[PDB]
Amino acid sequence: XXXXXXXWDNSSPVIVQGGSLRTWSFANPAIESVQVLLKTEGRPLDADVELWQGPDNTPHKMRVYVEDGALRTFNAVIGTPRGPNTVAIRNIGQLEFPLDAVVRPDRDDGLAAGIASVATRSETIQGGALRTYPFNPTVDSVAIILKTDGRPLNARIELLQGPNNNKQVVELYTEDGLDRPFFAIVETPGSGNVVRVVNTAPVEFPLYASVDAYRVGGGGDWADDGLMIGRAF
Amino acid sequence: XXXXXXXWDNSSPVIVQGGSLRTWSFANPAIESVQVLLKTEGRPLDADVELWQGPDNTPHKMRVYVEDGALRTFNAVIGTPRGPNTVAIRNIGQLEFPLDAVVRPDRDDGLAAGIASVATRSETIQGGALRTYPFNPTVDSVAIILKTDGRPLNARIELLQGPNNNKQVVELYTEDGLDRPFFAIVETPGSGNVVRVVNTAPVEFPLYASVDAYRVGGGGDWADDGLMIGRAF
Repeated sequence: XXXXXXXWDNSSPVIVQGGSLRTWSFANPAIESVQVLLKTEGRPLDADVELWQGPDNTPHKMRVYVEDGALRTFNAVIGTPRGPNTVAIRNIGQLEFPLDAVVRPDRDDGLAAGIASVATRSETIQGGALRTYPFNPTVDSVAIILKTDGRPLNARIELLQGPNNNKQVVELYTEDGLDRPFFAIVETPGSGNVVRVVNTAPVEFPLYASVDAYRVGGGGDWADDGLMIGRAF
Repeated sequence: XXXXXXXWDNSSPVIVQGGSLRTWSFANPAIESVQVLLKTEGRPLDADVELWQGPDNTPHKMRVYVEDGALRTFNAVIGTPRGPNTVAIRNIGQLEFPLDAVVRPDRDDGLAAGIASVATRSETIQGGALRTYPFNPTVDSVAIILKTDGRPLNARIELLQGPNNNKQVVELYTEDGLDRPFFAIVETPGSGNVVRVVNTAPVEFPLYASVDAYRVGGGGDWADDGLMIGRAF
C-alpha cells in the first residue's frame, strides 16, 4: 500500500558505524509503536535492534542480516506499550559495513495499520517447524505478522531467491507474542522470492504467522527477452 | 611454472549463486596479498571482485567475464598493503550461472613470486591507447602485470581466439597503480590466442604492462591430426 522508499525520503537517516550503537528515546505515552528502517550504501547489513524498557529488560530484540542495503530496505514496526521505551540499534558488522538507521514513532494510519489491513487469516507453525510462502515476480514487498496466544516468541524469517540463497534473515525474539506482536515488511525485488518462517522454539511453543503480498507493481517488462549481449565497451 | 589446477585442488571452493555475494576477512597484517580463483561447471562466468578497506573505500575492483569457467580458470592476485581488508566476490550473472570461488592468502613463494619471475621488462601504454600480445599454441597460461607511477590504474584486458571472438574480459580499477599493482594469470588453451591490453584512462594517464608466457606445455600431442571422422554413433 505504501512504498518504504517514501518514508525514508521524508526522514533524517543516522549513520551507525560497525561496532557502534545508537539509541532513540520515546517517553511520550502517545507513542504506541515505532518503525525502524535500516539501509546501507550497497554493502551487506548486519545489525541488532533491541527494545530496552528498564535497567536490564530486553523484551524485544532482533538479529538482522541483509545482503544489499541499498537495494533492500529493512523494516519492522515495534510496539512500545508501557512506560518510557528506548530503541537501540547496534551495528555488529565490521568497520567495512556501515548502516543508516531511521526509527521514529509510528501512527494510527502508519505501517502497522496497512500491515493489519493487508493481512490474511494466520496459520499455525509448530515449534521446530517452518512454513514457505512463494511469491510471484509482481510482488515488491510483503507484510509479515507473527503472533502467539501468550507464550514467548522465537522465530526466524528468511527471504530466499534460490534453493539455499539467503538474501535477508531476521532472528527475532519477543517475550509475549500476544502483547508484543512482530510486524515487519520484507521487500522482494526480482523473481523467485520465497519467504521461509522458522519457529525455532521447542515443540510446545507454537506461533501464528501471516505473510501476504503488500506492494505489487504489475511491471511485466520483457524488453530483455531475446539474445543476451555482453557488456559493450 | 605453476598450474592453477594444482592450487585449486588443495583449496575449499565456495559456491556463489547468481546475484549473491560472499566476503572474506583478512585482519592479519602478515597477509601481504590474496590470490582469487574463480571457476564454474562449464557455464559462463560473470563476477565482480572488489577489495574493501574502509566504510566506503574500494581501492581495487574488477569486472570479470569468462565464456567458459570449467575450461578457463580466472586468476588474480590482489595486494592488501595496510590494515584489515575484506574481499567481496559478487556474482552479477543470472541464476543460470553459478560460480565457484577460492580466495586464500598468498605466500612468499606463491603466485606473485612466480608472475614476477616470469615477467619481462615492461612497456608503456598511453592513455586511450592499446597493446596486442599474440602467443603461440604451446603456451597454456600467461602472466600479466600492470603498474603506473602512482596514478590510478584504469585498464581493460581481453583474450581473443579470433578476429572479434572475446573469451575473457577483465575491466580492472585501482586507486594507486604504484602501490596496488595488478597481477593475474590468464589461461590460453588452444591456439590463436591474442591478449589485448587497453588503457582506458584519459590521454595523459599512461600505464606499464608486461604479458609473458607463464606455463608452456611442449607436450607436442597431435592426436586430432588426421581424418576428422564425425561423431561415430
